[PDB]
Amino acid sequence: MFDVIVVGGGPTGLMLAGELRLHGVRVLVLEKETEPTRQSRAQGLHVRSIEVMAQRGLLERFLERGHTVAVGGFFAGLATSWPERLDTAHSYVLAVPQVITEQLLAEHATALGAEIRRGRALVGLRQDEDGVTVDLADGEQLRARYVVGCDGGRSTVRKLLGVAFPGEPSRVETLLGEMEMTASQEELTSVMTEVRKTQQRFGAMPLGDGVFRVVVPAEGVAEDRTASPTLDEFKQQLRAHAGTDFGVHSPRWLSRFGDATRQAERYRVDRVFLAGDAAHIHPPTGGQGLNLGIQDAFNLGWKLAAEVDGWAPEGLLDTYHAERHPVATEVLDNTRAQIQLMSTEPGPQAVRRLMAELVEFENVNRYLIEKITAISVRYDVGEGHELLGRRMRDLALKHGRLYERMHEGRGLLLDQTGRLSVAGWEDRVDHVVEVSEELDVPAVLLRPDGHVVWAGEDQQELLTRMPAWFGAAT
Ligand SMILES: Cc1cc2nc3c(=O)[nH]c(=O)nc-3n(C[C@H](O)[C@H](O)[C@H](O)COP(=O)(O)OP(=O)(O)OC[C@H]3O[C@@H](n4cnc5c(N)ncnc54)[C@H](O)[C@@H]3O)c2cc1C
Ligand SMILES: [Cl-]
Ligand SMILES: [Cl-]
Ligand SMILES: [Cl-]
Ligand SMILES: [Cl-]
Repeated sequence: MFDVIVVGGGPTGLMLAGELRLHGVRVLVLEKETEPTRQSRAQGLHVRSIEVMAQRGLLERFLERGHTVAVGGFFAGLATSWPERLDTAHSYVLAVPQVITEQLLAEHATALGAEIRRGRALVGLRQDEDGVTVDLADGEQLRARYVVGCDGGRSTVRKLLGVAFPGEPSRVETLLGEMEMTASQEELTSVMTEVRKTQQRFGAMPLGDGVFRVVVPAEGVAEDRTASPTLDEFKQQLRAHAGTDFGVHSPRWLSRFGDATRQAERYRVDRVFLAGDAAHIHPPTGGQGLNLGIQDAFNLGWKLAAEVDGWAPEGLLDTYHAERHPVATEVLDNTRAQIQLMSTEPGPQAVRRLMAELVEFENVNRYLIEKITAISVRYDVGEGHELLGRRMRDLALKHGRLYERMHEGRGLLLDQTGRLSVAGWEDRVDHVVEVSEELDVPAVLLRPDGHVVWAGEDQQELLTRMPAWFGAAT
């Protein structure tokens, strides 16, 4: 038997898979696809995920196989400027194909001692009070204390629990594909930049592979939800929205995605959880899809490992739903807003012209970039300091950076005084004493995910909030 079984080998499960191994947890990653899809779906990590990959040391290998981007135009394609006061030390956008992201997270989680069987497909599941049982299409039953569903929008775990997927259906179809075109490099760059003024969900991305990532709107609503668009369909759209089919020489793949904004009603059913697209689907606008799943897994693994190790507080697991569900709503909302700001109708365009006036304000631009990147995500932890709930940025200390002490996923107590000490939580929380000109407060208590639950200077006050998130002393 296992401690935790995850269902899904995407970036969400493999992040959860490694976040458990840090604490020694028997994890099994069940993945249906035998060969990982080369269909580059996403295109990179935003600021918070980059922060996340640094708190665990995986950032060096992400920058080797991607490149940084510091340009504006993420909110509804309102081309702007990258802000200059982002409250972070990783003020850029990383451009890594999801295939490489899946690869590095798997190679890391594998190297952390995590079974990942591919070709296994969960067909049924049921749970008692002592664990959860899992039936596969081949016939193997599996036992685990906790099962988490990280298996995409059409999640099988979600449907086997009765968790509803309420929201708005897909009403704006859009076509996408990686293909060559019979046109001069200048020919694309002069037409795209020209027509974009009216249609804002249209453009071309060369990724070096000689071929181009081209997205073009679609007419109507596809009923099949599984019918690949013919090249002729793809060509007619380019002509109807840009005037020239560009002559596609050949497609490597053609996809058709919608704008459905659904979100699971419950993130937890006793011993079964949901994370990633399995708990929330939404339009790709803003690049928050993959970043949302990584940070859901980054919210749960240390809580799930806190329970299997038998030191988690009472309602720790219940907060996974109570902290990550409001994030998906707000993200599902602005995607609804960004899609609206791209509508061709006279109304939406008028509101687009209005936002175009507002993003000229430095604080307004900073406010939206802080929202797409989710660096201003704040949990309700408890009354107190202005820092409670928010994540701590990479503070430059006397010796080294802050995100260098957080690799082993342990709770951190950054002290500037030397008169603090945890007694009875050494087994879970570390004690880092270092100076930082960036932290006006004397001390900060960080959860394994960087979110502050206490910031101050009194120890008797610290002795209150230590057990509420780290358990009773030894
Ligand atoms: C056109 C398009 C463009 C996108 N662009 C971006 C972007 O620019 N930036 C961004 O951040 N996000 C983007 N996304 C979203 C991104 O693809 C997802 O958010 C990302 O995959 C989330 O991680 P995941 O592991 O939960 O998803 P998934 O890849 O769907 O993980 C599901 C895995 O579990 C497997 N599985 C399914 N059922 C079972 C079962 N019963 N048993 C075992 N295994 C099962 C699946 O086969 C799959 O391998 C885009 C999506 C689309 C469709
Ligand atoms: Cl490693
Ligand atoms: Cl469902
Ligand atoms: Cl006008
Ligand atoms: Cl202005």
